[PDB]
Amino acid sequence: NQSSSVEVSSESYETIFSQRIIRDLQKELVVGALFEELPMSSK
Amino acid sequence: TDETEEDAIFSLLPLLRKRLIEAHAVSIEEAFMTGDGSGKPKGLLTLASED
Repeated sequence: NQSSSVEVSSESYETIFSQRIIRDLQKELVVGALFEELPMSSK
Repeated sequence: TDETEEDAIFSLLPLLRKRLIEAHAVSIEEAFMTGDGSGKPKGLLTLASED
């Protein structure tokens, strides 16, 4: 701020940190799990 | 490995244990027969040679 008679030491007291996470839009899963699966028990 | 027990019809553990034990037995008998003195017990052949 640095305009008044009294000032703060640094921005870490001018700033508030949020503990939440955000993510962007991502590609969709289509061919991953559309076919049916064949169980196996050997090579 | 873990990708071999599934990659087989039948288990392979008893074979492993047996092979390890019999390797020990064969090695010890061979060493007592003619094991040299370097890091191995002296063999009867070596003992008779040095005497």
